Amino acid sequence: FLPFQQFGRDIADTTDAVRDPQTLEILDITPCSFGGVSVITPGTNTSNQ
Amino acid sequence: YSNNSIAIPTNFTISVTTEILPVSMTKTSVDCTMYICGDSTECSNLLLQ
Ligand SMILES: *[C@@H]1O[C@H](CO)[C@@H](O[C@@H]2O[C@H](CO)[C@@H](O)[C@H](O)[C@H]2NC(C)=O)[C@H](O)[C@H]1NC(C)=O
Repeated sequence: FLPFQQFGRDIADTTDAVRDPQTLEILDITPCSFGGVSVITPGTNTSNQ
Repeated sequence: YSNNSIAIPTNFTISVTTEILPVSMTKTSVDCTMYICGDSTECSNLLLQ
């Protein structure tokens, strides 16, 4: 950051980085979630694998 | 134009040309609960309407 800047924003205009007010260091912000898994099944009428 | 006159070619030419065509576009996927409420738990219960 430049010495007078405290925030950082991404192309979506949402915050992604901050400055710690006491140590003056930069921190990234990342989501904690992962819902999009894909499940391959051969049909429950045949097996439960 | 006349009524007893005809024109005939005595020679020829070989020609090569091109033609472009689209076939497919980009595939995309979406997850509402991440797009709409990001990582909030309070907004999930309201979106569940
Ligand atoms: C029919 O068309 C072809 C196309 O060019 C003629 O071929 C050219 O004719 C003379 C003969 O050597 C030269 O000016 C060129 O070298 C020939 N073509 C090439 C690619 O070299 C041919 O002469 C024509 N025929 C008549 C009877 O006019």
